[PDB]
Amino acid sequence: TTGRIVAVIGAVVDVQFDEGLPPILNALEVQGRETRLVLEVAQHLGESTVRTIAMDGTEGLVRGQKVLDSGAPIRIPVGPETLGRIMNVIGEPIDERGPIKTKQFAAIHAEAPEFVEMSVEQEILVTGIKVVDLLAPYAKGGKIGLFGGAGVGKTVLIMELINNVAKAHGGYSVFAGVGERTREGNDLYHEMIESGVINLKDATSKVALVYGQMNEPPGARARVALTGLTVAEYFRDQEGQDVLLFIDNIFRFTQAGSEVSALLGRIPSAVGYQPTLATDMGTMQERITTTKKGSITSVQAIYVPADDLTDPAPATTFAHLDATTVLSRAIAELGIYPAVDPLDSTSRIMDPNIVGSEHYDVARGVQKILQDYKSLQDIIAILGMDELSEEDKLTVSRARKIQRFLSQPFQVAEVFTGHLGKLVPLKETIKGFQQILAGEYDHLPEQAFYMVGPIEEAVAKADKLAEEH
Amino acid sequence: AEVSSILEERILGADTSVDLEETGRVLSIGDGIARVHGLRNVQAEEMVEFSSGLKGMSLNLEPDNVGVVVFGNDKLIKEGDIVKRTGAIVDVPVGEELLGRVVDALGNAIDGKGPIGSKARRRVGLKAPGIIPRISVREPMQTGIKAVDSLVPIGRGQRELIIGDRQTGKTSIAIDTIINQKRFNDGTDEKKKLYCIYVAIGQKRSTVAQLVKRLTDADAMKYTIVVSATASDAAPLQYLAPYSGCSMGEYFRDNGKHALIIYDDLSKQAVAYRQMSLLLRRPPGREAYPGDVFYLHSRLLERAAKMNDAFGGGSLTALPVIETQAGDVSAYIPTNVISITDGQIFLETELFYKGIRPAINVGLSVSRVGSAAQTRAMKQVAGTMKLELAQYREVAAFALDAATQQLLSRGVRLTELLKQGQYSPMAIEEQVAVIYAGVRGYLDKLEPSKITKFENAFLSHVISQHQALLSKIRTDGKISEESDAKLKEIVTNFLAGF
Amino acid sequence: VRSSAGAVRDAGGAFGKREQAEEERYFRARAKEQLAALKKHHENEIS
Amino acid sequence: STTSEQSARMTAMDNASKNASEMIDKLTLTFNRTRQAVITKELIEIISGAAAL
Ligand SMILES: Nc1ncnc2c1ncn2[C@@H]1O[C@H](COP(=O)(O)OP(=O)(O)OP(=O)(O)O)[C@@H](O)[C@H]1O
Ligand SMILES: Nc1ncnc2c1ncn2[C@@H]1O[C@H](COP(=O)(O)OP(=O)(O)O)[C@@H](O)[C@H]1O
Ligand SMILES: [Mg+2]
Ligand SMILES: [Mg+2]
Repeated sequence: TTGRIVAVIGAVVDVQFDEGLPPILNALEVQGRETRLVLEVAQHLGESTVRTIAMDGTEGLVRGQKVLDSGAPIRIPVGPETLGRIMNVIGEPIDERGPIKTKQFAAIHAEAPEFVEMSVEQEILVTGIKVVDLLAPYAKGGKIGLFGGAGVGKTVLIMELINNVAKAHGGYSVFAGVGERTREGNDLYHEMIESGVINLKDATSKVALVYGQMNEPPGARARVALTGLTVAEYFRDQEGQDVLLFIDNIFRFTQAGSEVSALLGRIPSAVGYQPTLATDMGTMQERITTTKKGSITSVQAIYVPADDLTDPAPATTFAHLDATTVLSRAIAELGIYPAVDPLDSTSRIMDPNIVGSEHYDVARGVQKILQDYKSLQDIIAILGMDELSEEDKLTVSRARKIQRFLSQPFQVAEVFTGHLGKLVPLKETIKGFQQILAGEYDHLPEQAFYMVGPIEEAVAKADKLAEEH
Repeated sequence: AEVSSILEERILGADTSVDLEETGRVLSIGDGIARVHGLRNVQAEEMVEFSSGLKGMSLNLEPDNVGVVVFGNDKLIKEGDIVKRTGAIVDVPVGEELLGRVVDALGNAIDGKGPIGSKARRRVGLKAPGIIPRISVREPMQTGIKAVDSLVPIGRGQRELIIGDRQTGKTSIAIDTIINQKRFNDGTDEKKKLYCIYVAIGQKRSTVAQLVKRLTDADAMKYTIVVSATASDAAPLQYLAPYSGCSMGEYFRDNGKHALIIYDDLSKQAVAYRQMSLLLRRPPGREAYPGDVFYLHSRLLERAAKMNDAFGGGSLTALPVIETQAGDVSAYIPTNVISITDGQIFLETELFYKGIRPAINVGLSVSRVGSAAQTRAMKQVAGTMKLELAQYREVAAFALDAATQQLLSRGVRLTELLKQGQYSPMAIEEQVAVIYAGVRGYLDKLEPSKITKFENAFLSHVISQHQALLSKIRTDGKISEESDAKLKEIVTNFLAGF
Repeated sequence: VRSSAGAVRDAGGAFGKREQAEEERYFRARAKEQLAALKKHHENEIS
Repeated sequence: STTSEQSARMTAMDNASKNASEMIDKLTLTFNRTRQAVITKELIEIISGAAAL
């Protein structure tokens, strides 16, 4: 079918069809563009007009430009040939390496798995990060969230996870960069090429990348998440194998949805958000799931505007996640990195019957001591440390040691700290915290525990501190 | 006599050609927005012209009329006027011909001084460079402020943000950065020369005149462009000035050269865009800003790239300036731009009045590049300085034992070391010398009220007696063992002799 | 509107910084004492 | 000295609690004003968006 642009307002294009209309969500191709501009149908306005969001700049469009109707939603190339490549929302490659030569094209819009496909099994995923493993342990096939404002460590933490889990992970992996700095996209491309997960020579690449960075118009940011999700879904089903899926950030999907809603004629909701915030986010987060045919481990970075965890976007995202690790700025100011908040992070598998009674009891003891420390900090602001009950000073000392011991040096944060990355096995973290609580270290100074791996490294650092005293 | 001769020279060459052009009738003009009827083939965000020679942009393409924004005054456009489409997306002149010229948002010379001899035009609304052209930020962008070059370093291709309240010293940092580049631009190698662009958005013409004369006094217009869209310029001009300046800098970065652009402020481009959008009748959003207010900036700051050596190797640094309200960094535009940019430089009034100038809040100021994009000498010294101030800031709220007393002493010495004046940026080696003297326990003997006296006298002494050592540090780009021993003996001698 | 534990240091006003410093000075002192004791034990346990 | 010191500490704490109570009253009034203003602002934004279609 052939139609005809009749209006262009910002990123929203109104296209008139003389023949039969195209169904909602179909992709239309504008005729007369040097590059490829794809509009996606979003509404039928009557009188044969259809409103659409453009997946590219709408500059140089002329009222009357002919438009072709592809007849299907945006179909991206999928398969093992996309690994090691980069893609747009519309699937064309942006790595300047030639066409993606696949036999399968998958539409980016699909129904979520039905209730009779859900897996109900959970087993810890050991990431090698002390705070994550202890207080908010992850789970294979579960959806992970990384909340936090700007400048707290979301990108560094997600890069660290790619460094650990993806490098030593047999299955494939997908990284969908949604509305993030292009500098970071290039940095990740080159870091992956260096590590070897992306191999430009052979066909041994283990990562497929999709990029919708923040220079793109809202239409492309609102759909690059679906493109990455489609690649991951194919690797889940047809390949019948484990998959990882990293997204950064999944707040730009919501925000990009909000930048066009007012132009599509919808009244806004609570805080300048589209009325369809929860439904639009659900119809996407419900395809990132571990069905009985495959298994997607989804890590999502979620911008929290102005550190406000009660904003509608993060507030709604909370309900779609198994594990959450709420990075906190108030802890990043103290220099504790990663700034994961131990009291504001949770996991579903954090039960004594899934992790064990020792792990669970250590975690709960740590959380309780930190909460007691918070209670005491109010009193110390008036009395002073010198006036506390000789038992309270013990609580404060243990709490500060535990606060420092959760900090850890990453292998990707060598540039900032200059230290060396450490991977701490789960048993070592449990032992370290159980000992710190039990009092077996109430003589070593606090700073001995700052930015070290297992507890023995803290002992060695304390020994060095004493020798050069 | 020759005055009239050169007058005639202009007429002698005219535009005889009259062409058959598409047109439209202004159905309604008011508040700076015209609703043309016709222009059936006008493109989106194309440039149209009015019967009086006044330009405009076709921003809205509705089925029945085209919503045009007028790049200038609006009293001269009547109903039933004629709008001729120029058939060209909005574009601005670019080239080295613009250096030293004050121009308006559309690239028209504003200081007299004749016209611009630009041979090339570039579209304001160009897409940012892809993921492949770029390359990680390598070189350092020398700002001249000790506290910025040491604690929050800026590379070339980075996008720092200078965010603060009104009258905390943001434009001062911008001008110091512009002025400092004089030493590099005067030299010979072209790999260090950095051409500066200053976009002045919403600033009253008096402020821009003061700024231009300040640059002229420091002889810094040889390489500076000033794109002024002042308060009295219609909103469609203040909305477009950042993009014009960014195109003028995109030319440099695309031709293997390095450029620095300073949008000042972006919080006023946001207001101009809001006015435009509200007068085109587009529905408002949060705080009345349109929905596309993040895009507005993200598409603009994403053009500050660092091209790899295959694409010339050129770079374009950006230093957007935001203005918060009573330190409410949590506002809408501040948070958008903070989540867009790489680093930040927080200026605080409580620090401005407490005597710390520049008010840079080193506790919160960040720079993702950090380690990279810092000279080896500065990397060596500023690291220990950063640790010392980090420890000092913890125990600072009060004012016993020798260890913590000396920790506070060192912190205070370093703090008074970081202060600075206006329009007197320092060479990097001089900054290294001062910071080395301060951080190696030398100033711990002096009083903290005399540290400025030291800093100044030490600089004056070294700049003459030990020019050779500074040249060594600059050329070799590190504090070698022999250089360290020298520095040691110079500082030890000078301290006692003062 | 209620109040919760650990709120004095959440506001970050004057009391927050005052409390942070009152804690840091004390624990720097105790760390110094413990490091001295650790050095003494190191020396006394070489043989 | 200890008797007088304990008496003085009791008096000082009582006065500090009284001052904190006055400050709490003032801040509660300010908080209520700000909460109402925020409700009104958000509602007016919604109304303007709805009527500006
Ligand atoms: N390093 C400094 N030393 C002394 N004074 C300074 C310094 N930096 C800024 N000032 C003073 O601060 C005042 C405001 O400077 P500046 O214009 O840079 O701030 P601003 O925030 O850009 O102002 P506005 O936002 O109102 O344009 C100036 O009058 C100047 O005297
Ligand atoms: N593990 C870490 N160690 C030290 N510093 C870190 C760490 N993670 C993040 N940072 C700090 O945060 C900055 C990067 O933050 P980033 O995570 O990229 O921002 P966001 O989380 O908002 O995307 C760096 O400049 C660095 O100083
Ligand atoms: Mg990030
Ligand atoms: Mg200013």
